[PDB]
Amino acid sequence: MAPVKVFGPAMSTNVARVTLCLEEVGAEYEVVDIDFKQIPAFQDGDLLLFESRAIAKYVLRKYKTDEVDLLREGNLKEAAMVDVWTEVDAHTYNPALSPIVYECLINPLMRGLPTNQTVVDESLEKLKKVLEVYEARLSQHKYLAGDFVSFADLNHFPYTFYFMATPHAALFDSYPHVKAWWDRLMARPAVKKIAATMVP
Amino acid sequence: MAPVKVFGPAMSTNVARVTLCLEEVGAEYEVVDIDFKAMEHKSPEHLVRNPFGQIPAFQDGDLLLFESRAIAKYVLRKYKTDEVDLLREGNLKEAAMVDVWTEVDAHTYNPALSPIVYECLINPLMRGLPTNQTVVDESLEKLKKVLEVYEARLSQHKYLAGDFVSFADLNHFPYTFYFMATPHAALFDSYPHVKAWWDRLMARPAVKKIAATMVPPKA
Amino acid sequence: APVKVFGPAMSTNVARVTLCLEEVGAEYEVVDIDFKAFGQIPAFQDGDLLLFESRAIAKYVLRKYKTDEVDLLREGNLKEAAMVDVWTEVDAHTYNPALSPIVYECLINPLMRGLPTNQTVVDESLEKLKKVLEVYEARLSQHKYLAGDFVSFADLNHFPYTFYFMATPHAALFDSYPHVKAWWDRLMARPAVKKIAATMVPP
Ligand code: NA
Ligand code: NA
Repeated sequence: MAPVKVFGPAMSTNVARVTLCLEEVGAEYEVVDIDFKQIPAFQDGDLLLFESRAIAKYVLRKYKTDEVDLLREGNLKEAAMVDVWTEVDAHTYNPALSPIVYECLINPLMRGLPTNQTVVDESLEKLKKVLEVYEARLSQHKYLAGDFVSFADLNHFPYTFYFMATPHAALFDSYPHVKAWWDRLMARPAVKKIAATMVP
Repeated sequence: MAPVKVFGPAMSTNVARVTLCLEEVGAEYEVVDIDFKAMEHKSPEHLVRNPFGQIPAFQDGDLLLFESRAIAKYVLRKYKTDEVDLLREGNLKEAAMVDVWTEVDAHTYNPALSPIVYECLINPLMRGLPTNQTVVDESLEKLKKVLEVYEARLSQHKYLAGDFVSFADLNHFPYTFYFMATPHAALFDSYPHVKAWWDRLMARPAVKKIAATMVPPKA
Repeated sequence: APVKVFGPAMSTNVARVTLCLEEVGAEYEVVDIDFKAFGQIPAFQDGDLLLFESRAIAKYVLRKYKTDEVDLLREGNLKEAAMVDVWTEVDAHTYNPALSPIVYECLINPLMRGLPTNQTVVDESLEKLKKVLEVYEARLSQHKYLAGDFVSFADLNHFPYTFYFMATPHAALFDSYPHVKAWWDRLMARPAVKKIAATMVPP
């Protein structure tokens, strides 16, 4: 009984990370669009949580099944692969890619101001070195942590999806194994539901 | 001849297919510039009458048509005479060659050439997107193979269906014209019987007339 | 002097050609041979003349054997011929691109090529096919056949690939579209269609 509730700009990457996870576990949830003064807020009965990645993990743990276990916290080695590539997103991939989408989308559209090209070109060069590594990893496996989708892959969706709305979306075609992995994600039923809540 | 009406943007390849056919049969017509696709919301009449959103729309008195190839053929049939018979439906053998090379355009040539037009022109102009060069290279390699067959065919005949211009050749003009406006025009130089055929088509008065109409707007 | 069709009889492009020959009551013989050992799949020989490409051949057949009882192209009636033409184009560029990859994924790849069914291609094609069938449902509630109140080349073109779609796990999708199923059963009750359907079951 009782769905959970996610309070936040229902197009933010922060909310998306959480909603994507809820969909993958089949949790009934409600999104209440609100902008505030940790971007997403989360209520489960009396319990109230903030912060994207912490709420995602709470969700994946709470609705974890033998069949849908996206953290693999019971298999040490699989959980280490989930964890390392979640860290790669947070400290290597996203810092190179998220400025591209903040400059090319949110700076003109939302927080109206011109697109800074020095930062975009620098982020593109760093992203290119990131994707080189991704290209090798995803030649060995279909997903980041191995041959099973996981939190690590899901963590990549929200910002990449907006990157795929910049004039640079085609950069991934220069890396056919990453492209295919991206395409593998975009076809998951749960991803396209969340993808439909986005696009400025 | 109560002038027939074509509805769509004249820059569009599907509009150009139809107006080239009208020009070649000498028919009176006018082109009403309007982009129904850009209109997300429609009347119940439109969606019942054109549920697939075929382009252009064509009006001949009380008759309403969509889909450029069907319209083009309607126009070639309606205004056909002994001196301009672009379908040859009288000659079973000639009609078969018109049909054959119309299909090659539809399923072999246009699929290889048209992505280059979108990547190199329609995208970095009317949508702002840069040119996906991975798409361009794959398409050029596909197109080179196609053009080897056309090269051979047009060394035996001046036109695709034989030794007479037909619907088959007219079908190739709209996308190829845009292709020839890109830096990739140079590719035809390696297929001298294809280039000579292209030049023969570009020299036709009806084609020069429709080519003039394929310029982007202004304001 | 019967005409000759060269290709595998189970092929969709052979079936397109032989359905037309059946409907026009022409005498012909099929010569099984896989000529790829453009490469248009059926080869067709009418004594002096030799054609390729199944749609050009089908129209040649319908043209040559044209009678008043059997006029499957309606070229003497500009308006009827335009409806034949539009719905032949919908097949070629809208209907067949949505439906044929299901036939290939569920049927051709496992059985002939020896490759399992890619469910991602199937699901994506199913989503496309559903939107197409919505429009066909609307069209076939207004008319018994795609071009109007008469069977035409346009209906004949849909037979080969749809026949194979009906052998996939997704055949039942057509029940969700009652006017289309009603149209499909009308085609399946035609005698010429019954004959060609029997030729499309290889060992
Ligand atoms: Na066609
Ligand atoms: Na097509």
